Amino acid sequence: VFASTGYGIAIQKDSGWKRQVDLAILQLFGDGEMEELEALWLTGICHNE
Amino acid sequence: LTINEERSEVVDFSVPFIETGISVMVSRSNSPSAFLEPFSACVWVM
Amino acid sequence: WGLVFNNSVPVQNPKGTTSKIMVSVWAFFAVIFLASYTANLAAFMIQEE
Amino acid sequence: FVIVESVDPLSGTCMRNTVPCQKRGYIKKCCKGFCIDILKKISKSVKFTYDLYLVTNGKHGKKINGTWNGMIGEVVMKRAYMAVGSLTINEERSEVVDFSVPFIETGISVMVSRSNSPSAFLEPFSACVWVMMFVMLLIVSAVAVFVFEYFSPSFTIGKAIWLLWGLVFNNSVPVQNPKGTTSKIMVSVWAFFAVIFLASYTANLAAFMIQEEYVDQVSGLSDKKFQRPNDFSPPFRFGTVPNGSTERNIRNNYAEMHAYMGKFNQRGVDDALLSLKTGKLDAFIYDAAVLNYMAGRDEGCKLVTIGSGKVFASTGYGIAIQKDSGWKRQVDLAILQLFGDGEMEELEALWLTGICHNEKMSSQLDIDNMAGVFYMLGAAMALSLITFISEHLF
Amino acid sequence: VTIHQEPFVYVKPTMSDGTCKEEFTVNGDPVKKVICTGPNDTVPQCCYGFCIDLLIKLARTMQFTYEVHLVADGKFGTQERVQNSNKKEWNGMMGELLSGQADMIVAPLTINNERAQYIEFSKPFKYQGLTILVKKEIPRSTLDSFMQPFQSTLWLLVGLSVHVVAVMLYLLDRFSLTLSSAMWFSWGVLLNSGIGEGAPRSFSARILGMVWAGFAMIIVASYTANLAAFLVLDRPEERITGINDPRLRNPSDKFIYATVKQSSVDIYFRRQVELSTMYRHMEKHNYESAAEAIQAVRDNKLHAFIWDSAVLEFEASQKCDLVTTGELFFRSGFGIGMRKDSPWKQQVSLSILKSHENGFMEDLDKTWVRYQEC
Amino acid sequence: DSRSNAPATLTCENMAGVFMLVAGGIVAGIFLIFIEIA
Repeated sequence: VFASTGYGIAIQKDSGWKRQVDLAILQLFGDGEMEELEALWLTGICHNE
Repeated sequence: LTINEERSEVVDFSVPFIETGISVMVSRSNSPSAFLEPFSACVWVM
Repeated sequence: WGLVFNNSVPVQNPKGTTSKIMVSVWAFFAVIFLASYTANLAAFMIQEE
Repeated sequence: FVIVESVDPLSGTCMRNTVPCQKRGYIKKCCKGFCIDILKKISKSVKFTYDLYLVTNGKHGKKINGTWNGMIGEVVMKRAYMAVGSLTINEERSEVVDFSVPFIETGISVMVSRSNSPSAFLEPFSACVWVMMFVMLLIVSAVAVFVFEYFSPSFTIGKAIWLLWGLVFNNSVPVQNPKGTTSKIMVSVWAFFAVIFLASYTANLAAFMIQEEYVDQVSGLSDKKFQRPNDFSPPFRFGTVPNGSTERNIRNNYAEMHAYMGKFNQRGVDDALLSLKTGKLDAFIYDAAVLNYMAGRDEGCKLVTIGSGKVFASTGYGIAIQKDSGWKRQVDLAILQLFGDGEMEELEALWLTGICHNEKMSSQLDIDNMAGVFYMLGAAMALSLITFISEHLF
Repeated sequence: VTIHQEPFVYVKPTMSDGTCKEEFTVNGDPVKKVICTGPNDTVPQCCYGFCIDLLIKLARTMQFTYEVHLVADGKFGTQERVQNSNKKEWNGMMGELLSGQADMIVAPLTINNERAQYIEFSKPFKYQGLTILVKKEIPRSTLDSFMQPFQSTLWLLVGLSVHVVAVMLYLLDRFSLTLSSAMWFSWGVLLNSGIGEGAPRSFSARILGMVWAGFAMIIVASYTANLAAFLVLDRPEERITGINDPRLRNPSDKFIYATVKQSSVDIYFRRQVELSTMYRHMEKHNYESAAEAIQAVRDNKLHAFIWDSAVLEFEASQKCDLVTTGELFFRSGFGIGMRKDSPWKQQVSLSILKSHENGFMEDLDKTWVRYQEC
Repeated sequence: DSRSNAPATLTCENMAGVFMLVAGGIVAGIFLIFIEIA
C-alpha cells in the first residue's frame, strides 16, 4: 500500500440520498457480487507472483 | 472517486466501492546469491 | 585438498594402500560433496526471488 | 450423488436446502445431496410436488426372482411417478422403466491407489550423441596419428583410445599422458568438449528427474491383468459389492473375472473404499461417475482411478419413470432446460468440484531402471568376455 | 474503550507502581502509552496500542481528553433478540455507545452493513478483509543424506558388482598386484579419482574399462538427478484456497473450521445462503477468544479456523507455526463508529483525511506492520 | 504427443552445434598442427 484510498460515487454536502446511498454501499458490499466485479472487471489474466 | 482533503472539503462521499492507493509500475525485470548461497557455511567448517 | 575441488590434480600420488583407503574416504566423500554442489545449483536455479 | 442426515435435534427438522424424508412407521431423516437438488430445481421449473422416501430394499433393481430388488420395483410397485438416485442406464432397466438422457454421465471404472520409470538411463541421451561419440573416436584417432607425425613408451592410438576415450567418461584414467603440446591442445578440444558433454549428462538428469509421466494402469475390462488372475504372482483384486449394476455389465462383458472377482468381492462402496485406504485388495471397480466421486473425497493423496478416467462402458444417471408416464416428454424437457441452465457448474460446486486436483512425485532412489543400467553394463561385460575369447583366437 | 488485540493494541497489566516500563522503538522512540481500565480477566490497566496511538493522534488534531475504559465484553455488538422483549440488542462496545456508556468509538472493527442501520461509522482508517486462520505444517523435507539418496540394495549392489567385473577383467589379465591394483582400478573408477597405478594393456579388458566408466558417469548422474529430485518439487498439498474451498464446502467431522463467537467476522458469516452448513457447524464448535485463536493455531486443535484477516496478517508475524490464507473475504477495514452524530463526526472525518494525507499511517506500519521478519 | 509439458527434450542438434564446434576444434588442430609444428 502506498497512500491508501478508494473510489466511489460522491455527492454534494448535505444531500438527500446521503445516509441512504451510504446504506446502499453497505448492502452492496453485503452482496458479495464484488466477486462478480472482479468478474466483470477486476479478474486478471496476469496471474500473480 | 479520489478521497482527497480538497474533495473532502469539496463534496460528500462515503466508504468506497473499492479500495485504491498510490502506485507505480515497472516493466518486469529484463541473482547476486547462488555462488555461496546454498553452500551452508558449516560445509566450509566440515 | 586436490579432491577438495573435483580432484583434478594429477601430481604426487601417495601409494599407501591403507592411505589409499583414506583417499577412498575423502574420495566418495568428495563424490557426495560435488553432489551437494550440483543439486545446490539446482536449488538456487529453482530458487527465484 | 446423494446425501442424508439426522434431522436437527433441537427442531427435529432440516434447514437451508435440506429436504425431509421418512424412514421406517416411517420416521423422518434428512434428505440431502446435490443431484437431489437437481431434482429440486427440476421439479421447481417443472412445478411438480416432490415427496421423499427411504428405499427399503436393495439399491436400484434386479431380477434373481425374476423381479426387481430396488426402486425399480418401486416403479413396478408404481409407488411414485418418478424417483431419484443414480440411474443406471441398463437393458434390463431399459426394458423395465422409462428414462431420458442423464443429468450426468457415468461409466465403468476401477480405482488403484497412487503408485507407492524405466527410462532415464538412456532417455535424454539423444542417441545421435553416441553418433558424435563414434565421430569423437574418428577425429580422435585422426589427431592421434597426424599429430604424432612431427612427433615421430609411444602410447599408440590404442592407448590414446584409452586416453581421449578416458575423457569420454569424466576422464579419470591417470595413466599414459601424451606430452605433445599441440596434442595437448587437441586434449583441450576433447576436454572442454567433455565438459559441455558431462553438462549434457547432468542437465539431462535434471530433465528426466523433472520428467514425470507415471501412468501404468490396467487396460480395462480388456486388461491382461484382468485377463488371467493367476498370470502374475499376486492376483490383482478389482471389483465392487454384490448385486452391482455395472457388475451385471461385467457379467455380460467378461465372465472369467466375475467368477474370480467373486473371491475378493467386498461389502460397501465407502467401506471397501476404506479397504483401498488399507489396500487390502488391489483396486476396486465401480461406476465411473461414482468413481470420480470416490476421487474428490480423499484423506490424503492416495487413490488413483484406473487410468486417467478413459471411458469404460459409458453411462449416466438420472430420475427414471415408468413406461408411458405423464411427465415423460415434460420431465425430458425439464432435463433439457436443466442442462440449459449451466448450474451444473454449481453441481460441481455443491458436489462434483474436487480437491484432488488433477494430473500430477516422491523419490525414486531404488534400482529399477538403474538396475537396467547395471544390466546394460554387465551385458557389455560378458560381450567383452566372448569377444575376448575371440581375441584369444585372434 | 476497546479490547486488547495485537493488531489493535498490546497492553499487559501495568507495573506495580501502575506504570509502563519505558521501551523505545526499533527506531528508538519511547512511544506514548496510556493508562487503562481493566477486567480481572473492575481494575485499572494501561493503554498501549498502535491504533490506540492513532486515537491519540486524533485527539492531537482536535483536542479531547482521552478516557479509555476497558471493554466489558469482547465484541462491539450485534442487534440480537433477548429471551423476551422482542428487541434485537447489540451487546457490547457498540451497545455501550448505544448505551452511551462512553464517548469515543474506539475499535478496528469492520464496517458492518449489519451495524450500519444500527448506527453510522467513519471511513476506513485502513483497508482490511476476511479470511481463515492458516496454520503452517511441519516444513520438514530433509532426507536421505548421501546414503539413502541411493538404493542401499542397488548402491552396494553395483559396488560389489564393480568388484565382480573387476574380477572378470582380472581374469582377462590372468588369462591371455594387477589384481589388487585392479581393486584400485575399479574402486578408483567408482571414485573416478585416478589412484594412478595404470590401466590394463588388454584392449578387451580396456573396452570393459570404458564400460565401467559408463557405469560411473551414470552413477554420478544417479547422485545428481537424485539430490535434484530431493531438492526438487515441494509438499504435495497445502490446500485451503477458494472461499468455496471443498474442505469447507464438504460438511463432515474431519475438517474442523470455524471462527469467533459473536463476531463481526461471524457477521460476515451471518446472513448468507451458502454458509448454511458452515455457519451451523462452526457455531457449534466456535471459540470465543482470538487469543484462543492464536493459541488454537499453536494448539493445532482445529483443522482450520477463521478470524479478521488483516488482523491475522499481523498475527502472521506473531509466529512461524502458522500460514497466510489465500485472499480477501467481505473486505472492509478499521475505523471509528458514529453514534448519532458529534462534532467528532465530521471532525474525525477530517482526521482520517489528513491521516491518509500524512504518513503517520506508515508510522503505524513502523509501529506495527513494518515489524515483519516473516 | 504429450507436449503439454516439455520432458521430451533430448539435445541432439542443439548440442550438435557445440559438438560441431569441437570438430572445428579438430580442424584448427590440423591447421595450427602443421603450421606451429613446423
